[PDB]
Amino acid sequence: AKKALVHKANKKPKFAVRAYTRCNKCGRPHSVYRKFGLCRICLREMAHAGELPGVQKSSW
Amino acid sequence: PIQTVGRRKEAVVRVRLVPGTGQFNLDGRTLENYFPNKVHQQLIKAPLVTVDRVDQFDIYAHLDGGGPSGQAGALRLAIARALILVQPEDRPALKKAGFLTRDPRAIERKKYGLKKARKAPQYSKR
Amino acid sequence: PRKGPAPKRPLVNDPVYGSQLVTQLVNKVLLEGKKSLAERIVYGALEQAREKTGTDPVVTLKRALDNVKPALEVRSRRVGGATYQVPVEVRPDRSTTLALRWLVNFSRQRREKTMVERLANEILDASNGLGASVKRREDTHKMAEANRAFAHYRW
Amino acid sequence: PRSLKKGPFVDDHLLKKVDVQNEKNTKQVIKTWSRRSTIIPDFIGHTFAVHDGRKHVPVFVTEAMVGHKLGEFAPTRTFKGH
Amino acid sequence: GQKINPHGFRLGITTEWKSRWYADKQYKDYVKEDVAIRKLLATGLERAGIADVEIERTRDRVRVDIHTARPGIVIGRRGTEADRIRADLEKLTGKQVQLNILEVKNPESQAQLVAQGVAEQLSNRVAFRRAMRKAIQSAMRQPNVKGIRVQCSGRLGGAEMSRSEFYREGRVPLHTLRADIDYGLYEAKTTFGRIGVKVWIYKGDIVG
Amino acid sequence: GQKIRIRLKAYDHEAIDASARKIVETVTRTGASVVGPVPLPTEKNVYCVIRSPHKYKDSREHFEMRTHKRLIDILDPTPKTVDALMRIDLPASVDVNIQ
RNA sequence: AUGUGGAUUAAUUCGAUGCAACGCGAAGAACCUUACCUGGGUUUGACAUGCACAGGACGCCGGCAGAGAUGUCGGUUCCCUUGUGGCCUGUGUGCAGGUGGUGCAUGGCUGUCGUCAGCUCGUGUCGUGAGAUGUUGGGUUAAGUCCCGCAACGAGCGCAACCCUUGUCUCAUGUUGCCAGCACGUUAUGGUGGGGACUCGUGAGAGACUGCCGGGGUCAACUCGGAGGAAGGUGGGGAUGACGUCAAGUCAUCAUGCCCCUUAUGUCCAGGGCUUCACACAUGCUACAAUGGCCGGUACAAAGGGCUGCGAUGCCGUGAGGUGGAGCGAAUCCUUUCAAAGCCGGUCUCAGUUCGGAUCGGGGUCUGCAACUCGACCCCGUGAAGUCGGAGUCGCUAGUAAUCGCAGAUCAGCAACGCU
Ligand SMILES: [Mg+2]
Ligand SMILES: [Mg+2]
Ligand SMILES: [Mg+2]
Ligand SMILES: [Mg+2]
Ligand SMILES: [Mg+2]
Ligand SMILES: [Mg+2]
Ligand SMILES: [Mg+2]
Ligand SMILES: [Mg+2]
Ligand SMILES: [Mg+2]
Ligand SMILES: [Mg+2]
Ligand SMILES: [Mg+2]
Ligand SMILES: [Mg+2]
Ligand SMILES: [Mg+2]
Ligand SMILES: [Mg+2]
Ligand SMILES: [Mg+2]
Ligand SMILES: [Mg+2]
Ligand SMILES: [Mg+2]
Ligand SMILES: [Mg+2]
Ligand SMILES: [Mg+2]
Ligand SMILES: [Mg+2]
Ligand SMILES: [Mg+2]
Ligand SMILES: [Mg+2]
Ligand SMILES: [Mg+2]
Ligand SMILES: [Mg+2]
Ligand SMILES: [Mg+2]
Ligand SMILES: [Mg+2]
Ligand SMILES: [Mg+2]
Ligand SMILES: [Mg+2]
Ligand SMILES: [Mg+2]
Ligand SMILES: [Mg+2]
Ligand SMILES: [Mg+2]
Ligand SMILES: [Mg+2]
Ligand SMILES: [Mg+2]
Ligand SMILES: [Mg+2]
Ligand SMILES: [Mg+2]
Ligand SMILES: [Mg+2]
Ligand SMILES: [Mg+2]
Ligand SMILES: [Mg+2]
Ligand SMILES: [Mg+2]
Ligand SMILES: [Mg+2]
Ligand SMILES: [Zn+2]
Repeated sequence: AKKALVHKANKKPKFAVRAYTRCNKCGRPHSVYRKFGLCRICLREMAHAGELPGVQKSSW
Repeated sequence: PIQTVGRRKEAVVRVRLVPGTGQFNLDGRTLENYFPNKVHQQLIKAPLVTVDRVDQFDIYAHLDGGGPSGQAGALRLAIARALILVQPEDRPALKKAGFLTRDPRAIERKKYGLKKARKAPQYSKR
Repeated sequence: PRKGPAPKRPLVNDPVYGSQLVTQLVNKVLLEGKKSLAERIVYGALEQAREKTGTDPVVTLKRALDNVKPALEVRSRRVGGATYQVPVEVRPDRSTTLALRWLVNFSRQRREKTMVERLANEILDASNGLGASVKRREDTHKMAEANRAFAHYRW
Repeated sequence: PRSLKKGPFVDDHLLKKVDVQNEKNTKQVIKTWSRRSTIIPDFIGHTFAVHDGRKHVPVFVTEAMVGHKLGEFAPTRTFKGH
Repeated sequence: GQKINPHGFRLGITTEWKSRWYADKQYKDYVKEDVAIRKLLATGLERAGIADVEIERTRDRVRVDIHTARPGIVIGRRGTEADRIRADLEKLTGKQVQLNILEVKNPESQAQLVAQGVAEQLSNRVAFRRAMRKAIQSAMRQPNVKGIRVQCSGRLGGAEMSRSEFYREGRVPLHTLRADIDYGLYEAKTTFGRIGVKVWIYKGDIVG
Repeated sequence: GQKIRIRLKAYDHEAIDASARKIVETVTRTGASVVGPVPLPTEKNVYCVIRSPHKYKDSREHFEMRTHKRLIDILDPTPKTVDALMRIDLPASVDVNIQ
């Protein structure tokens, strides 16, 4: 993600319609889950490292 | 007081036995009114038919969850178990007939990447 | 089937009459898995045949299956770069099952405008010996007795 | 189609330009950079130069095309066939 | 993909979360600040190996506990690095921030710091041969640890090719959930590019 | 008759059980009637993610977000009991809501 | 309806190209995302930092001109304290800045061979040497799982187990959940006082181990049958990819070595595009009519979502929806008493059809500053191809194949027939 674009997105837009996520660190505008605030690969890596208190693999 | 519970594919049922007449009370309505299916009535009457004590027990049923067939089978199991409880002397014939053996099959887990249950997406080598 | 003969399911019997042939027929004619629809249609057509013929539905069905059940079949085989057919005897159980299959197949593909009546009429025709099922059986027996020559292969 | 309650939408700058033009009675070709501007009866005798991305193409407006957007009459893609 | 990380695979049985706190409304802001501060600390401190970073949050108060190879440079005799870290956290607006230093017992009984050392030796001048030999010997010398496996991937020696070589000794039963595996991963720098080093350590078994 | 709904809501079974045990002991020592940690259905949140970017999406996996909630209806809310509940220090893994 | 090939366009941004890409990287392209094309500004710069010369301004809320950036003006102005810290307006200095290139340089992650059972090491012995034994033969198992003699003696990654769910029972347990047995309701149902006698939801323990018997077996593995039992010979489904191969995918996640731009290939905005088509391929729904279309009555489940969000009753609309707004951070209030198929009653007697609905016109609702290219929903007119299909080819062996539904991920509005 381009730093200039990230900074512009962080800035306050002149219209409310121009608000979008832009996953925080990697700046990926796509494949991001709202509550987490992180994209698919970010979630994968952080969960595998165990940095979030409560996510874990699935087997039911 | 005699109580019993039957479960099959998420079909929990309640039955209370009464030596009075052969009245069927399914949520306040008779068996013929509730689930009017000949296969149902047949399977529900199968245990009493096997034991040959017809028109001697009154049953009140409370049903929650499950489907029609599931509820019918659970009720059959419940009345069979209640009959055994009130008189275990029929154990060897009823177990040989298979009325006292529960049915240990239900909806199974289905895979991620598969449509449902055991389904498989179209698999073409092209 | 590599390990060996697989177990066979314990097919149930029909309580309405007392013959598992009715259960077999309804299972064969099952379309889109509508059991109640299939069984009600089968019972209605059986009653139609009964009122049309004036006889016992079970007896006439037994007559039809007896008349239409084959005893010899034909199997395909290719040897030495050439295709050939061989006749092989068939178990009566499989013969009855395939007879039911042909009954359904020829109860599917005729132009009587109403299949509920048409299946009954097809049953009457098969019982009387003018049916497409008996015609197919005639053709199958003719093929088998024509290819009798290649029976030496025995497979 | 735009809802009647909201009504037609006209850009403020182009509205000011056309108002000045029709008030001064001068009729000239105006460089139009707006594709979302709807047509108004006041545009009956005004010429607008719409931008298609390559060059401002003038268009003459009459009463016939009332109720249609400016970009409808300005092709955006060139298709010469095969 | 070849192998899933044993840490993630065995989270639910043996290893515990290294961060514990409850929130749902400000959960986004909280996770943002934690991941930020973690990245900033990682990029700020490189001289001294840091095994793990654990954060616990109780309402406004936040406590961070640090494990490092040696505290000499992690905390100064007068508190140089301590005061720099405090000032950093205050700039990040951690509200009430409390610092603690916890020292590991066995320096080379765990994956992270041995990985750091191997990366440093590979980067500076040391050959991967001697690097693996010394690392394996030092890890073995400790009685508690039983199995060690070290893998190095990337460009080795400046050759225009990728060499994937691994050396194994002792226990590596990743399929057995009961086993205890320690996982580490760090990247070694060099003039020609980047090299990744991965190490697995087995430490006994747990019943209960 | 007044009742206080002490809401226990955490992620880990061990943590929630320990917090419940501590609450029961505190209430028993202070001398108040508590029904106990009545089990409640556990909300299940399942999320699906792909293996890696740039296709290879046929194989997936799921992550759950375990949330265990317990009901604690305490009768006779003694001032001493409420004060003790305020002063009790619990781990960050457990958050208690008083309503 | 989506994705690609092939042709145009100034652009249709780039990558992936049989198995192992083609409802792909796009879990939501009108601005943004876009990096493509035209045009207008811009400069040590939209955004950080250290060195010298200029300083207390910077930072901000509004009027005017403009396609917009932006230019000019109206209102406030430092917190410390004499050294300056914070911040940045003009000159540069290094330098920022690049979705520009290089997955034939790489880190990490991922797909297939394949959930196949194979793959190794220590000592010894043999030959000179590249090497062989262990890993050979017989029996048995889903398995390098095991037994028997053999220059072999041992060990390792794998296989099974330990983890989740599902099949039963026992104990603990009663609210927002249920009612055995008692009272109040009297049409609204445990609704209300009461109660663990069972499910109900979440804690502990037991239960399958060839457990026992008969025959085959080298008296050994292993196998058939039989009794008890819920399960009989890994009960069922899962988490779980040994060394390696395909220079397999990913510098368009992120980081990373080298080359390239720096007054541009960086940067802000106005309109257009990624939805273009004389054709082709792949995946899905609708069907091609009676096992049915349509109309009226009518009974059966799961689980999850809900704060700047679900939305009750009531009123007006055919219906999109308009007013209103109880109950809710949620076993409580909404997602209808969660229904569809199912059962009963009536029409159609096989038609290019009362099946079937696309295309093209005339009227409205909803979210959005902005619905023509380019969204979705409601009403009407329109009535096209299509009668089981060519060689070829695909999935499926028990709750299995077929058929009919419900909720969620991205989301103000949807391309939602895709995915879970
Ligand atoms: Mg947006
Ligand atoms: Mg994103
Ligand atoms: Mg494919
Ligand atoms: Mg295993
Ligand atoms: Mg499609
Ligand atoms: Mg392309
Ligand atoms: Mg394809
Ligand atoms: Mg292709
Ligand atoms: Mg797909
Ligand atoms: Mg663009
Ligand atoms: Mg675009
Ligand atoms: Mg490139
Ligand atoms: Mg490439
Ligand atoms: Mg092979
Ligand atoms: Mg020698
Ligand atoms: Mg050999
Ligand atoms: Mg060999
Ligand atoms: Mg051997
Ligand atoms: Mg081998
Ligand atoms: Mg093995
Ligand atoms: Mg009760
Ligand atoms: Mg391999
Ligand atoms: Mg390669
Ligand atoms: Mg290559
Ligand atoms: Mg680069
Ligand atoms: Mg680089
Ligand atoms: Mg360059
Ligand atoms: Mg540039
Ligand atoms: Mg722009
Ligand atoms: Mg596109
Ligand atoms: Mg459909
Ligand atoms: Mg209305
Ligand atoms: Mg209803
Ligand atoms: Mg239509
Ligand atoms: Mg139509
Ligand atoms: Mg329709
Ligand atoms: Mg046609
Ligand atoms: Mg037709
Ligand atoms: Mg063919
Ligand atoms: Mg959306
Ligand atoms: Zn991300």
